[PDB]
Amino acid sequence: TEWSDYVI
Amino acid sequence: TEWSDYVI
Amino acid sequence: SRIAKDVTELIGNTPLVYLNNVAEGCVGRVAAKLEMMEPCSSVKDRIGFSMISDAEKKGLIKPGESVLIEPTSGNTGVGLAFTAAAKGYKLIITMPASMSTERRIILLAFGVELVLTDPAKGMKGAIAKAEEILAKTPNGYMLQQFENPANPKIHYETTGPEIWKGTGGKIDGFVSGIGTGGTITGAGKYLKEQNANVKLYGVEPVESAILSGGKPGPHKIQGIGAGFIPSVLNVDLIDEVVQVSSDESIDMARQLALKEGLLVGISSGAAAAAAIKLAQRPENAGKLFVAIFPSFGERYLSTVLFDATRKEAEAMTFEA
Amino acid sequence: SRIAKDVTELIGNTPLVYLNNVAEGCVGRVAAKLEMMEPCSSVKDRIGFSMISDAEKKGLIKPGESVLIEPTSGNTGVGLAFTAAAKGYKLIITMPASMSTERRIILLAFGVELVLTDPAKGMKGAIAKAEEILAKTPNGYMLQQFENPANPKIHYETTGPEIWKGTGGKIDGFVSGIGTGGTITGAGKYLKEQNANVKLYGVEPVESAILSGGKPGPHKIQGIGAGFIPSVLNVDLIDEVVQVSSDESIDMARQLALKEGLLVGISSGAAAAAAIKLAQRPENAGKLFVAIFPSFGERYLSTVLFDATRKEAEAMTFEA
Ligand SMILES: *Cc1c(COP(=O)(O)O)cnc(C)c1O
Ligand SMILES: *Cc1c(COP(=O)(O)O)cnc(C)c1O
Repeated sequence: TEWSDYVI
Repeated sequence: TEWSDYVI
Repeated sequence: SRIAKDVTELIGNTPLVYLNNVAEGCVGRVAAKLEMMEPCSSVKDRIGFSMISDAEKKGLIKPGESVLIEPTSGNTGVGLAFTAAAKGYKLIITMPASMSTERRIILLAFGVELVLTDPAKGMKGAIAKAEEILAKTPNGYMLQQFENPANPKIHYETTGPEIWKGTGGKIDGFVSGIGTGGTITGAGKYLKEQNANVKLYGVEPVESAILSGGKPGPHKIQGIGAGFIPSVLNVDLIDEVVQVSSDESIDMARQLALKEGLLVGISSGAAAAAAIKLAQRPENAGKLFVAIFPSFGERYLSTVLFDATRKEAEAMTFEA
Repeated sequence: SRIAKDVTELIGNTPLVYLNNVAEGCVGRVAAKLEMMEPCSSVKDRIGFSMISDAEKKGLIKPGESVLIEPTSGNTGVGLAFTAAAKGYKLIITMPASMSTERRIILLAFGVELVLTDPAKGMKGAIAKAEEILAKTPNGYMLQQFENPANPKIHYETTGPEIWKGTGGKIDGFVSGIGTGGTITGAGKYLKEQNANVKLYGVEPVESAILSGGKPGPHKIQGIGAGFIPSVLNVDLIDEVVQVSSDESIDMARQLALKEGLLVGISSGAAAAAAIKLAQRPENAGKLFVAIFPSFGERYLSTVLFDATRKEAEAMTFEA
């Protein structure tokens, strides 16, 4: 789980 | 209860 | 261009846009005055400032001294709020506890001192608590949007002119949803002075059509249908009262988003609906109608305006 | 003035406002470019249109024929959405099911075809599903905001010029939060061509400060900190990378509302915070810094930006 929870 | 639930 | 001294200099001067595919069948032409583009998404950003400003100028209030008080579970709360914040005024807002959470988060964010009232007493209870608070407060000052002349006066000074100059003076009709009446009365009066032929169409709920002999009642078109004739409203200026149902307005508001890319509040669907009906009357072929879109639809995500899409959004699961 | 043909002609030309009491201690001057005033509250309303428009012009897409596809649980979804709605394009958006309800209600309202993906796979899973859908779709067309040149090109054509002309050409620094990088890269390049002395300051999360040698990680500043260097970003144009924490940004965002009457998104608190720090550096006395406020704070009512005021709002009972 590589944090890829960005909001763009 | 006289309806006075307006949103202004 | 230049840089605004502060947020208050950003109020007004909202854009005009033509309604294209929702206006199908119109021989007339409909342009929407996007008040949803105000600093805080609604037309009240105008009177929020005006009422404050007019009191300051009349020396009735002083920042950090006076305590602004006003009963309102509507856009007036926000309008006043952001303006009180920028100017440094303590603001107290009263509203039925009923009013959904999201509507408080915003006033609080601006440092508003919120006072919820008996949800069963509606705005009547909010108004009481407000005056009760006024009585208690030493430097208290209640704005009273339905009584305050600074309400329509601002629309006569800005909104109206803006429309006149934005339409090239070619406006034939002005469609306005009536809440306090400040917009239709202020802007209306000005347009009328420019061209006596400019017709003003007021819009009210078919469920609370009091200006049409109707008895007051409950409707969902937030922003209008106060169930009584406000002091600031000048019914003599109104050329015709158009009635729209909550359903019509909601459907229109939904068409405005899907077909026009305009995410408007339900009251905007109201004016849009009325404006279009008028624009479809054969005798009005070639006429320019300017309908006011009071607020942006994102502030009403919890309301019935999105019940459909909302249930759909919660019911959807993820795809793998 | 004139009337917009449609909502798309309403994009851009956002206002500039001075930060007054939040900028206490600054010898420099800070002006905020309110992208929160875009038709749909964010800066993406710009690239939403640009990317579509550029494809149309290059003949790559046709309304009602092409199917726009893009993975994004951010403002780009809305930007594209409202623009696709107005232009008549089917839009498919992918995003982790995690993304709160409210963020779907809005895309759906515009007729967006939403596809949620495994919340555990974050945007990586959303991106997959998107390409999977692209493969399946005959006239499918993925925009790719991090790859698409139309992203920064629009900021070079509008945002940049707007700032240059709005500041009177007196801008000394341009503070921009970096998400895709299109803004800082597009607008930045232009300003630099007008005045080579204009310094560009990029802003990233201290928790995911990759442009500063940092390793990517999770932060709360929605809109930036992608955890990787986007193709559209031109790091050579960046004069300095300023880092801000989620807490700083949140506090600033909150001060902007309380003291300035500016209800901004957390990423705006980021740029505001950075811009102010820079403005406080003695050597920058007299300098004009323009920081971009990417979005309006009302779209983030559920997020951590309002946890405080939010809990307070739910915990409050009514007064009789
Ligand atoms: C205030 C308001 C109106 C009506 O405007 P008035 O100037 O009060 O007549 C309509 N819709 C909304 C959402 C409003 O807040
Ligand atoms: C896109 C976005 C940004 C950053 O802008 P870029 O042009 O992508 O660098 C910042 N904040 C929000 C809320 C955004 O949506």
